[PDB]
Amino acid sequence: MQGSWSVLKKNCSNFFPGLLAFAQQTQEAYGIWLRIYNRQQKYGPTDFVEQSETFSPDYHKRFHSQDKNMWVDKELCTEVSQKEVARLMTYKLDMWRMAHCAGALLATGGYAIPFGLFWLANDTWVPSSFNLTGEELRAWREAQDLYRYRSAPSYLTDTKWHFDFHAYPWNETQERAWDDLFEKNDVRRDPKVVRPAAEMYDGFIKFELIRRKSLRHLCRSMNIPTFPMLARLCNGTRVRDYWNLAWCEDYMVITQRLHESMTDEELYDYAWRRYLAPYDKNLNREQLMERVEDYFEFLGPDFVAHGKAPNLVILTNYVLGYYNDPAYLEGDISELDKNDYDHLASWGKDAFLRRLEFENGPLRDQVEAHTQRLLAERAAIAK
Amino acid sequence: VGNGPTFSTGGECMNTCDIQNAFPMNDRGVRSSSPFQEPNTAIYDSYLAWTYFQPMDVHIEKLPAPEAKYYQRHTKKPWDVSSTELT
Amino acid sequence: YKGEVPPHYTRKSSATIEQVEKEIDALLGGAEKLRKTSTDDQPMDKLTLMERCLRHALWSYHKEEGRYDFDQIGRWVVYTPEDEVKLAQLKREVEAKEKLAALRKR
Amino acid sequence: TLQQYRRASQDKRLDDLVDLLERFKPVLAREAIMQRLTIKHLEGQLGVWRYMD
Amino acid sequence: DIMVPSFVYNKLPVIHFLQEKRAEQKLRRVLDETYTEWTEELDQAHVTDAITRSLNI
Ligand SMILES: CCCCCCCCCCCCCCCCCC(=O)OC[C@H](COP(=O)([O-])OCC(O)COP(=O)([O-])OC[C@@H](COC(=O)CCCCCCCCCCCCCCCCC)OC(=O)CCCCCCCCCCCCCCCCC)OC(=O)CCCCCCCCCCCCCCCCC
Ligand SMILES: CCCCCCCCCCCCCCCCCC(=O)OC[C@H](COP(=O)([O-])OCC(O)COP(=O)([O-])OC[C@@H](COC(=O)CCCCCCCCCCCCCCCCC)OC(=O)CCCCCCCCCCCCCCCCC)OC(=O)CCCCCCCCCCCCCCCCC
Ligand SMILES: CCCCCCCCCCCCCCCCCC(=O)OC[C@H](COP(=O)([O-])OCC(O)COP(=O)([O-])OC[C@@H](COC(=O)CCCCCCCCCCCCCCCCC)OC(=O)CCCCCCCCCCCCCCCCC)OC(=O)CCCCCCCCCCCCCCCCC
Ligand SMILES: CCCCCCCCCCCCCCCCCC(=O)OC[C@H](COP(=O)([O-])OCC(O)COP(=O)([O-])OC[C@@H](COC(=O)CCCCCCCCCCCCCCCCC)OC(=O)CCCCCCCCCCCCCCCCC)OC(=O)CCCCCCCCCCCCCCCCC
Ligand SMILES: CCCCCCCCCCCCCCCCCC(=O)OC[C@H](COP(=O)([O-])OCC(O)COP(=O)([O-])OC[C@@H](COC(=O)CCCCCCCCCCCCCCCCC)OC(=O)CCCCCCCCCCCCCCCCC)OC(=O)CCCCCCCCCCCCCCCCC
Ligand SMILES: CCCCCCCCCCCCO[C@@H]1O[C@H](CO)[C@@H](O[C@H]2O[C@H](CO)[C@@H](O)[C@H](O)[C@H]2O)[C@H](O)[C@H]1O
Repeated sequence: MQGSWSVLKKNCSNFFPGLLAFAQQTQEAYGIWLRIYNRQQKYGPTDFVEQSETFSPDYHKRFHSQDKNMWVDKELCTEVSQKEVARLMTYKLDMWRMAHCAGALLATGGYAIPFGLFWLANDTWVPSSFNLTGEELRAWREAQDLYRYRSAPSYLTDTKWHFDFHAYPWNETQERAWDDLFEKNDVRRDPKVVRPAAEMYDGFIKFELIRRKSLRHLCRSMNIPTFPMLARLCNGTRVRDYWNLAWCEDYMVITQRLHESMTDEELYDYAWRRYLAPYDKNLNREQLMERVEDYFEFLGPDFVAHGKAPNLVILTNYVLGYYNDPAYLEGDISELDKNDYDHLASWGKDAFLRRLEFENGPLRDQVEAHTQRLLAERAAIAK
Repeated sequence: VGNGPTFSTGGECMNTCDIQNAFPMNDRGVRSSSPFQEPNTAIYDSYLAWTYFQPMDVHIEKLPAPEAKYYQRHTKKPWDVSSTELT
Repeated sequence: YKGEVPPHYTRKSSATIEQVEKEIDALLGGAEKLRKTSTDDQPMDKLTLMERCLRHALWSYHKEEGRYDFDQIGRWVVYTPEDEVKLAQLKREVEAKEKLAALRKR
Repeated sequence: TLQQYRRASQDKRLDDLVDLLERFKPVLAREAIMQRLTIKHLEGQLGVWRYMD
Repeated sequence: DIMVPSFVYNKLPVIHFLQEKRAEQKLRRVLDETYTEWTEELDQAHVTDAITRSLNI
């Protein structure tokens, strides 16, 4: 979304109340994260707690492993509720953006003020706490959705093009899954048909081998600040933490069937944090429930059985596919009755163009026959 | 017929290019220079062979205009600039 | 034998079978000039496939309802020998019950 | 009694037929658009920008 | 202005062909899933026989 003066005034008015709310949310989220971190350190697997090293097979560069460095706390409901987890995730996003802004301020001293003016004129990178009314929150969510629309198609195209240009599926079912994974949001994708693509891409690229450009695109699509990007293992850590929290919350909800009892607005927010339900679509409860159930089905029974989600790359592609709107087409069909090269009419046809029209026009067969007969006669005369 | 250009070919002979299958083949066996169907496509042999399509007056059964609902997609975004506007 | 009345299903749309048939006829009428016939063993066209699917669904619905118009059912629904066999059974049952009525009325 | 039995299935079939019709209509629209584009292409009055649009 | 446009132009035909094939594949899958359902209903002869048993014939 482009900056505007109205948004600038809105953010300037709510700057200090927003900061105070952010501080209170910081205290609450620190408490929640302390609880979660203590639980992870106490009951976490040895590999997860010790941060086992996984290196790529080509350049031996360490990155988080989905199986080892990600753990789902099935018994987190006892200590932390689902709402607390959602609050922590939202605060993590807001704190990331605020931390980037504060780092810029510290780095550049008082010279960041005009850049702060540019920042406050757009709701893309302002914390949610800066909105003190429903309309402001709606505009902020619209800005976030616009950023997601801007970023997701590039990530999807990167993934699809790289795979399709460097490899092909093994069997027909994998082919169907791959083809149907990247369909536009206007159509509904069956998670059962699409799931095998997760295994296929695990065969091609796991989350531990994700490239830095693809990571940047994914972070853009997840409203995570990317400047300075730095090493791929920082934003990668951010993504891992966010999706680990999301998976914990999803396991809690699935086990306790909280989504059915969840209210309309809370359900919509839950879907939004999963990148499933844009606000501009004005979805109803039926559609939200359908998409949430599809997400759970895509996770698969193995998620509940062992806490192992499918490949994170393919999962991100699947969820972000809902932001891949059909390519826009505006204008009546009658516009196709016009002509594009009228300005060339005055030029006419030169000798070469006239020759080409004569040879390849309706009289082409006659000219070809005459030319071939003449050439044959000349060749016979020569011999 | 007019003197306007057509879909660009880059001086490539579509009967031997690496993406030849993407160009439909007509009855005469000459692959089209464009994704469309061309009846009078030809090949010329200079130092290198090149495919050429000569526009001509041809009538095609025109399906009646559909409704705007079934082909218009109002997904335009502020950053989006059409190819015509870019041109 | 059947069991019990199945749970109610709500039309997510609303249109009569007559309206649907009229819409199908209108849709297929605009492409008549473009539509081209071909040999049975030759590959089919988009128009032919759309017509076959639409007519198959329509006539299956009609036969389920009770409009036993065999002339069109044998065309737009018969694709397997099993279809022909079950149609023959249905055609004998229907035309036998009709005849028996006249005998039992007279 | 049979009607009460063959009612929900008939409704689902009717809805599926309507959905199939709505799914086929865009295909015909695209075919018409391609026909018009081809018509303009054969006349040498089609720019690449128009085709992409 | 020059390079990216030229490569997009080069891309267009292959993408168009692949998308046409994909649409034809979707239509083919739609057609292949159509089967005429034949349901079996209790023969009325048994009903008539039961009626006779009720008649005590
Ligand atoms: C005055 C001197 C200045 C020097 C120059 C500085 C120049 C600017 C550089 C940037 C400096 C920092 C700016 C502030 C950032 C905010 C604080 C912070 O870390 O937020 C957390 C957050 C951590 O991010 P993450 O990805 O979630 O972390 C993953 C970890 O796994 C996270 O671990 P976890 O998953 O277990 O979760 C833990 C989490 C759990 O906690 C929570 O969830 C609760 C929330 C806690 C964080 C709250 C942050 C709030 C931020 C906003 C603050 C208000 C702003 C208001 C602005 C308006 C004011 C009017 O808590 C944390 O986040 C703790 C992180 C660890 C501490 C980091 C701080 C170390 C430095 C401070 C100590 C210095 C001691 C000096 C001693 C000197 C001795 C001689 O920070 C960021 O977002 C990262 C910074 C982003 C900008 C990077 C820019 C490049 C930096 C390059 C630096 C290179 C070295 C320096 C030389 C530079 C030369 C070029
Ligand atoms: C009070 C407040 C609260 C407290 C403070 C709180 C903290 C605040 C600070 C933190 C805020 C963070 C968030 C900021 C967000 C906004 C960022 C931004 O700028 O957005 C674009 C922003 C508009 O944002 P937007 O409309 O919302 O669109 C956002 C979209 O989402 C579009 O998004 P996008 O992603 O597409 O845009 C991104 C775009 C952002 O960039 C831009 O958009 C470009 C902006 C400038 C464009 C200028 C165009 C016009 C040029 C005019 C030229 C002069 C004309 C003639 C003038 C004649 C005058 C008489 O690209 C980048 O991000 C590229 C980053 C490049 C990084 C460069 C790093 C270099 C490192 C060097 C290498 C080091 C290697 C290591 C070496 C180690 C050695 C040991 O651009 C502008 O507003 C343009 C302003 C132009 C001003 C006028 C022209 C310049 C005037 C200069 C005056 C100089 C006076 C002194 C002269 C002295 C001479 C002696
Ligand atoms: C036709 C001609 C037209 C005119 C042409 C003009 C001539 C141009 C010719 C040359 C052009 C190419 C130059 C390339 C150089 C080499 C670049 C390179 O190697 O980069 C590698 C690498 C590439 O970056 P990346 O992280 O991979 O991603 C870059 C993408 O653009 C990230 O993209 P993204 O999409 O992933 O992220 C989008 C979005 C995502 O959103 C966010 O990330 C959230 C918001 C983040 C806000 C910023 C957070 C910063 C945190 C702290 C960073 C570390 C600080 C270190 C300590 C301070 C050192 C100064 O981020 C933003 O929107 C970034 C906003 C930045 C706005 C500022 C851009 C520069 C405009 C000009 C202002 C300065 C003018 C000075 C000269 C005039 C003075 C009168 O650079 C870095 O790692 C970044 C290091 C940045 C360090 C700080 C800057 C150091 C340079 C000196 C600063 C001097 C300040 C002076 C202040 C005023 C004094 C009076
Ligand atoms: C205006 C400010 C100007 C600032 C200038 C200073 C430079 C820029 C400042 C910083 C800028 C911000 C961005 C920095 C890069 C961030 C990279 C990143 O994202 O890392 C993430 C990464 C976090 O990811 P992680 O998953 O937690 O861990 C990484 C994994 O291990 C990764 O796993 P992996 O599988 O990748 O494991 C491999 C990993 C393993 O390494 C690590 O990751 C561990 C951490 C690094 C360890 C480095 C020390 C190693 C031992 C050194 C022993 C030296 C003994 C010498 C004895 C001499 C006795 C006479 O990497 C390596 O193996 C690399 C080893 C280093 C090789 C160095 C080769 C140098 C060749 C020199 C050639 C000749 C030079 C000229 C001639 C000189 C002589 C005449 O960050 C770190 O681990 C540490 C980051 C540290 C950042 C730099 C801090 C800067 C502090 C500056 C203080 C001084 C300021 C002076 C200012 C002056 C006035 C202006
Ligand atoms: C207007 C113009 C004004 C003047 C401008 C003057 C310009 C000077 C020109 C010369 C500069 C050369 C350096 C260019 C840096 C940019 C390179 C780049 O973007 O490449 C993209 C490159 C391409 O990646 P890709 O193709 O996307 O993916 C490939 C891999 O997948 C990627 O996977 P990955 O990320 O896992 O693997 C990479 C990562 C993997 O490794 C790790 O994760 C482990 C990290 C280990 C860190 C070890 C640090 C050790 C520090 C020891 C300090 C001890 C304390 C000493 C205290 C006392 C002394 C002070 O390792 C690193 O990249 C880190 C290497 C070590 C960094 C050392 C700190 C920066 C030094 C910069 C100065 C160098 C000399 C310059 C002069 C000579 C030039 C010929 O991506 C990266 O490398 C990403 C990280 C970039 C980090 C460097 C930039 C940080 C921001 C700079 C902040 C300071 C700004 C100062 C502004 C000054 C303005 C005047
Ligand atoms: C400038 C620096 C800024 C830093 C900002 C971040 C600070 C974070 C502080 C977190 C403190 C957590 O507090 C710490 O938790 C761990 C894990 O439960 C406890 O750890 C305890 O239980 C674990 C798990 O059974 C044992 O492996 C460990 O031996 C034992 O000490 C520590 O006893 C406690 O001190």
